[PDB]
Amino acid sequence: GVLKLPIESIHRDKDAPRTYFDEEKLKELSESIKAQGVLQPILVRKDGDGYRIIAGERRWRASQAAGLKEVPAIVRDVTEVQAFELALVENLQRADLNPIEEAEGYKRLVDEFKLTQEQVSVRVGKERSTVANALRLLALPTDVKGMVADGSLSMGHARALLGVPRLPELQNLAKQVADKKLSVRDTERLVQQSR
Amino acid sequence: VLKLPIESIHRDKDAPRTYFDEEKLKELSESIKAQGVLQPILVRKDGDGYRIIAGERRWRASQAAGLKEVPAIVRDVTEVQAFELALVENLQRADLNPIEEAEGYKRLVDEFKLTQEQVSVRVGKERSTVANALRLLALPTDVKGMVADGSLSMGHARALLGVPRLPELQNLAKQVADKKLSVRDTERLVQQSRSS
Ligand SMILES: Nc1ccn([C@@H]2O[C@H](COP(=O)(O)OP(=O)(O)OP(=O)(O)S)[C@@H](O)[C@H]2O)c(=O)n1
Ligand SMILES: Nc1ccn([C@@H]2O[C@H](COP(=O)(O)OP(=O)(O)OP(=O)(O)S)[C@@H](O)[C@H]2O)c(=O)n1
Ligand SMILES: [Mg+2]
Ligand SMILES: [Mg+2]
Repeated sequence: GVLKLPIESIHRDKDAPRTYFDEEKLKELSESIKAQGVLQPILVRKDGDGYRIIAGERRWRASQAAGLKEVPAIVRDVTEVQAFELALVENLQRADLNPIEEAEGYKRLVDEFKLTQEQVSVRVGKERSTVANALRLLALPTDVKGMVADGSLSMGHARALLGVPRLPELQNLAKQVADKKLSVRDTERLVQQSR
Repeated sequence: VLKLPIESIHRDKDAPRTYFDEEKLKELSESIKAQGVLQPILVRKDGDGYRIIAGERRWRASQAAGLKEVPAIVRDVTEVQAFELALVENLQRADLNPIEEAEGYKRLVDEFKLTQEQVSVRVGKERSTVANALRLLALPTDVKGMVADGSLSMGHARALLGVPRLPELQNLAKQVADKKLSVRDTERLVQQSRSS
């Protein structure tokens, strides 16, 4: 079952599959926990006199940084090998929102739920500039946004194409760009050449 | 540990995700066949059942895996609160890099004495994904760091694995990055190195 465990009763798996912990992203996670709490319980197993993390070390670290004293958890009675299988599955079996889906999510918070970009930043735990730049993508033509969504155009390519004044030109330059895997720098030059 | 009947759960028609990759859903389903659902889905009471807040892929993949029930957490929230939760669940995550992933498969094989096929079944990943990831670990240390930080794609790395001698491979890898060579250009340049 999902119970609240004292944060100090939980310790990390020194053999966790993640070895790099990005500081900035851990801070984004902690800000989201200040706003929303921990949405998904961490997985632990009894270990020593407390619990060893199976999956959820970032949540545990970020909860500490947010000043929480307890964390939602599920206690699993599993072997070492199955605990490691679970650690891998938890991280590997996921699909992120694409950039347009993310942007449209912020847009709904702004339009339907009447939040400012700053308020969105606080509720979701993202830098306001991340929210602002995501929303700017939605001004792209439908076909261009589709290319950002399926990854054929990076957010950097899309940002450069936002400079084109004419929507037909934008569409024309985007076709040339993504077709040739043309570089962001070369895309910026093309936009200049167009205007 | 709350399990809800899978038929009592329905999707949020306004969910943030519109695109559902079928290959990735199949992998998710294979992982559920082996491990169950690790992460309870978040739901809210709706009609006579429940509306998903976060967990539509888990719910669809559980159906495909033949489960009759899914672990769930019932949240009593407003619509704006439910939508914020849906966004945060997806946006506040950090993936393992490709070398961290490959080293995980390696530990299952070397330390826990699994076969590659067993790794595939237990983690829900295609046979070839596991094999290709493990092959990355033969790369030199500096080239492995390029894969880890995204400078070299796994497709580039795979072609570079054809280079027989390590000094040539490291030289070629820098050219790939310096010159932003496609995978297919990288293959060309590897093939020539093989001719000598
Ligand atoms: N307020 C929040 C924001 C995010 N999350 C969930 O937190 C997990 C993060 O996923 P990850 O970045 O992989 O970190 P994690 O903890 O699993 O460490 P670890 O063992 O891999 S090193 C994902 O499920 C997110 O929906 C949450 O519950 N509450
Ligand atoms: N056997 C497994 C394999 C994966 N997972 C977790 O399943 C979530 C998938 O994450 P996502 O790909 O975003 O799919 P999801 O369901 O949330 O739909 P949704 O509302 O975004 S559209 C992540 O936490 C994974 O650790 C699990 O619990 N059991
Ligand atoms: Mg994780
Ligand atoms: Mg999700």
